[PDB]
Amino acid sequence: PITFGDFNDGEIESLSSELLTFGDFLPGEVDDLTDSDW
Amino acid sequence: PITFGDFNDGEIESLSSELLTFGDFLPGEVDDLTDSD
Amino acid sequence: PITFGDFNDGEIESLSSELLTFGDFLPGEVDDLTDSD
Amino acid sequence: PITFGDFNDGEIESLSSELLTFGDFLPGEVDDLTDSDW
Amino acid sequence: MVMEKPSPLLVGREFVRQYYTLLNQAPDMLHRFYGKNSSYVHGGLDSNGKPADAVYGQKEIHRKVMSQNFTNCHTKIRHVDAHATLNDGVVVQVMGLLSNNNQALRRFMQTFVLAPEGSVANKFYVHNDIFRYQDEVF
Amino acid sequence: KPSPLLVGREFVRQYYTLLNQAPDMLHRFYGKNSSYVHGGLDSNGKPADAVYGQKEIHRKVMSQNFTNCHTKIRHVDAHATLNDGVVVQVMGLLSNNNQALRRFMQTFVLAPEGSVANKFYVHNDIFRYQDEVF
Amino acid sequence: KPSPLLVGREFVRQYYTLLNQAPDMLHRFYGKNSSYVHGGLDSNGKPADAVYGQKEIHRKVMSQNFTNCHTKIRHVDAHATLNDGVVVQVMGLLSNNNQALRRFMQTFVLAPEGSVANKFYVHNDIFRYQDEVF
Amino acid sequence: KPSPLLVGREFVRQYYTLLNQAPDMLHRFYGKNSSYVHGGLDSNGKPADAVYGQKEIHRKVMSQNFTNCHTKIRHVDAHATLNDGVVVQVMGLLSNNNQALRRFMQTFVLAPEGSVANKFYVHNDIFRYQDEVF
Amino acid sequence: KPSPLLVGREFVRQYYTLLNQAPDMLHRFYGKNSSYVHGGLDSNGKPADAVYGQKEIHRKVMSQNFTNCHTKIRHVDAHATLNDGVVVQVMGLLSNNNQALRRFMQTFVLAPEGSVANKFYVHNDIFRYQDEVF
Amino acid sequence: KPSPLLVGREFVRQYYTLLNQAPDMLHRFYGKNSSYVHGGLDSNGKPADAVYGQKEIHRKVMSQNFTNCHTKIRHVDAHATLNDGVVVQVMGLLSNNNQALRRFMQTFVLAPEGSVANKFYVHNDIFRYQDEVF
Amino acid sequence: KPSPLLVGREFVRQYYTLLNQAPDMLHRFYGKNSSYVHGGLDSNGKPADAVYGQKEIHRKVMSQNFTNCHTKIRHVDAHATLNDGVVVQVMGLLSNNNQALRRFMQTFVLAPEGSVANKFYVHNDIFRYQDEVF
Amino acid sequence: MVMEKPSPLLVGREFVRQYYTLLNQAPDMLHRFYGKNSSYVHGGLDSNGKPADAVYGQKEIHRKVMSQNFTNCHTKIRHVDAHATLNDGVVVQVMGLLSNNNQALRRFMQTFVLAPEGSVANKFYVHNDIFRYQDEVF
Repeated sequence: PITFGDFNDGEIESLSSELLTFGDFLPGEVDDLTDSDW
Repeated sequence: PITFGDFNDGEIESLSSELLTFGDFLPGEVDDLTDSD
Repeated sequence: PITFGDFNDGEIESLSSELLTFGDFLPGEVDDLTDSD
Repeated sequence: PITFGDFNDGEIESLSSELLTFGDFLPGEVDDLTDSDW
Repeated sequence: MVMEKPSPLLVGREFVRQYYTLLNQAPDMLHRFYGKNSSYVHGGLDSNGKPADAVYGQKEIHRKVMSQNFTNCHTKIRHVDAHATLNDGVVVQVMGLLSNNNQALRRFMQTFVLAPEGSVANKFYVHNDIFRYQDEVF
Repeated sequence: KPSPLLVGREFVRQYYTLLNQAPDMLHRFYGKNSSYVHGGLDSNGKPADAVYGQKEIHRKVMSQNFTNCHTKIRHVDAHATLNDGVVVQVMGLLSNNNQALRRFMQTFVLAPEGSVANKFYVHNDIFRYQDEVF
Repeated sequence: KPSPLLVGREFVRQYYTLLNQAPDMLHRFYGKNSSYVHGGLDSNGKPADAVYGQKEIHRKVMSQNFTNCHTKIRHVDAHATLNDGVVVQVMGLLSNNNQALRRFMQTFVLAPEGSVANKFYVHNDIFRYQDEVF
Repeated sequence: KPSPLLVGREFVRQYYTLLNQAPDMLHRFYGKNSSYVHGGLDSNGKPADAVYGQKEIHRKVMSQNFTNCHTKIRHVDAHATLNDGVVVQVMGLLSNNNQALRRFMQTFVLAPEGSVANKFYVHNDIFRYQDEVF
Repeated sequence: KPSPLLVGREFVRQYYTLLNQAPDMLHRFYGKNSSYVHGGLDSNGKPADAVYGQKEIHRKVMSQNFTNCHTKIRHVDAHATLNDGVVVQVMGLLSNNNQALRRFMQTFVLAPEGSVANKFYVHNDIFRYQDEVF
Repeated sequence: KPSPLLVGREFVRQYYTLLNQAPDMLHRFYGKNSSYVHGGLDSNGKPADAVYGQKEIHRKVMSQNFTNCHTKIRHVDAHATLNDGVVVQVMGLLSNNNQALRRFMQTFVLAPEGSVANKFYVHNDIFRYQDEVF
Repeated sequence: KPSPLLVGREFVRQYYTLLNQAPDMLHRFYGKNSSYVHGGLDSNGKPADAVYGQKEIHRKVMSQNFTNCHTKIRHVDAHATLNDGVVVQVMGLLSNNNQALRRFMQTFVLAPEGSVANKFYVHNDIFRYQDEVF
Repeated sequence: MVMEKPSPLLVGREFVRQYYTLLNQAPDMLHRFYGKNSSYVHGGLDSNGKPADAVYGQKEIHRKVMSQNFTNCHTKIRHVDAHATLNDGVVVQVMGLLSNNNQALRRFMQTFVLAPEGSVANKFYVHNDIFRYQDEVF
């Protein structure tokens, strides 16, 4: 349980662990519609 | 035997091999694909 | 109180700090070691 | 036993492994005499 | 290992890739990209000679998107250029070729404006979409 | 039998034209069990692992997102290698999406086919940028 | 008691992650008597003096207005110091608002909180762009 | 004594095929005291300076680095000139790096080599696009 | 069967050790049928063509006259190839006669002897200094 | 009580004069359990193992073998730190044996002594060139 | 009114103490419309250019980068110029970067600021090493 | 890990370090740095006013080394410059300060020539040593 500053444990990864997302599609839920291709 | 510069008859005509293909592409299919597109 | 530029009274005099020492040296022995060989 | 060319295994090592030495002082014997301070 | 956040250029390129891949594969799901106040115009031509107007919503843009059959569409992107704009939004400029129903590829020019959804970090929706074939205008 | 220089030059031309025009059709240059790096770097800041198999090569090629990928060929050297193969070293510049041109090198190993003569499938494709290492 | 190397590495990645993503809460790193300097120049060209205090650090951060700071950490070296504190020496490239990367040199000094185990705060922050002072 | 029209056609087909195929071996067409002037590269590209000799001609050709330059010849005019020379004026559409077709004029003045009969070398080579002038 | 990555790394180490420790026996790495080019220029400016044959390779090495060449291997990448061969792509800095370092790009192709296990010979050697061609 | 800036500047002057004159006498600057990570490259190349204690510090200094090591102090920053310590970051140029000047950073953590006031011993000394990293 | 000799002596001791101790704030002795000519190098070391203003004066002083400079003052002459200004001409030995002691002259022309009595700023500063002439 | 047999500059610097450390501690072993054809002169002054001549061997160089009774010698190298020469040898040029028996530091110049032994790789011996104090010359 290593923390820096006054930040709560895991708050740093909570804030920074947001994958790049577009529209209403979930992350990784737009590449699945285009499998089974060449 | 009309050649130019340091050329004799044979070199660039053999250097233009239209029969050579790569992958499953049909001969010239890649060329046409690039041209007019 | 004669000073030059923006200097007030004796800020450079405090800067001097001849009594500052580091390590095991006696005050000023490093200076004496280097200036005159 | 990975080899290249007509070099025996370890031929390159034996050849290129000698360390820089001076006079006849075996590499290192000068270090002890040298560090004879405290 | 530093996570950072995506740059506007990378965000725009990813959106272009995602948009055109989804359009090529599952056009019916395209409506998920837009939002409540999302304006959309896609190379339209009314029965007058002037380019068609734009839709301004969700249900009617979905209706338009079904109105264009949009089957086996092949897209070929020649130019994607993105930049940051107001409210962390990204303005994107796209040029390339588009072909629907396996017709001849026609030159298209498009402008996207993506805006953040707000509640979810790193989530963008297509606030604005302006697409025109430069064959029914030029 | 054509010159190794001939095969290398023709393949370089075809590859770096098809890369600009139709990058999605690059997967048809390789064959089964062919190595294709081109990663440059990965999530852990290391040269990407090779992807084998036409499906994997196509997936990685599409992930690279080549848009108007301009190529500036400075040098192409072709030599004959084992099993009537050709080894091609291509050095030059590359610019994706009309960005700044970056120095690159690429090694192609093209294996032939006992069936069809004068047909080559790229057995090895290794790509690297100059800036990512220097 | 974790290794100071790991402590410094984790702090470095967290600090630059927050310096890019959410620069508003960067001040939460520092403490009451913390010092901060991030490479400014006065009228005469002398590098800007450091500021002290958490609130003054927050003010200086806002004045710097870091917008989408892309950073590449070339080297980090963390080591033990007084009161189990850690000194971190970082070298790398940083660019705000997506202009070109600028070479930077940095020193962090982190002190334990003495109340919560494995807790650190930035006692000292020294940052200098290379081109500014060299 | 080959026909001037015949030698003009032979040279135009040979030169453009080699240019599309092997831009590196383009210098072979020239020799000593040969003037090569093209579109021109500079800080702005407007000043198109003539270069002489195989050394400079190859350097300039490689600097222009034609890649898969597709040429569609629309017209060729060959005529006789002094020293039994041949002057060739060519119209066509040139697309370099898979750009759009652009109209151009290439005027060649070919001189006989003297030693070998029916041998010519490019003594003067003036290239000028259409869009950049008009 | 050792990994091609280790095979290429070991060969790179040995080759760049013998480049300066004993360039006399560099030819022992090459086989009878082997291509070699090490970044030469001719009068016309085109890069020097490769030589073939072990004896010609040795003569070319002697003409190059490597004197205490210093190497810094920035990157090396080896992968599998025909007949369990290995293709190695290396990027680095080479300094000749203690002079300034020069950037270089190289490709080795190593083919197994087929006589004894884990023995390779340099089928192909393509070396190119960056400044000479770029 | 002297200013942290004063102590840092005086120590910088004394250190970079004694380094030039009597490098063997640098061992006295430090004390028990003091880190001295000045170094270049190792088997891994990037990280240098710290040496603790005057014994290892003097041994490492003699290994570095400074001769007429000229120092070019571009900038010095000094701030207060734990237990009334001083953290000083000094950036500049270094030239050993009258060679090419190389950009460098050094971080000192001047720790005080409880027995006698105004005394200081270097608890942490971290040195890193610029070229070895970028 | 202070004595011209007294103010000359005070300025010389203060100025050389500042130069030896903290060269960074050496510019504080000057102001606006002050001329500073002090050796220097343009391309060969011979072209010496005067600089004006605190900006340029500090930049030139930092370019010179005096490190530990022991200035042994041999002689000082102070006199009364116009409008109650003071002219100082100083002889001494200057050793920069712990190099050999070299003779020099430094002629100062000091002007009163006007607001605060017994306050002067360096209006003109002409320095010349004796071993540059003769 | 390229082995990369050492450059002449590094070889010369290592030799200088080893020489002026061994001389500082055990100057008796100094004889081991030379060979049969080693010429050596070390800032000598004969009973004439002219600089002393040079020894040309091993036994007499040992004798000479004991003759100047080197002890508690403090040496500070100010400049070392090494270059390659004939037969893979290295020519080394050194300047600095030397004090013997705890006297005052003396300005000194020196020129070494190191040659390979021949049998053992990366082994050198001092073929030539020319050392002079400036005051005995200037």
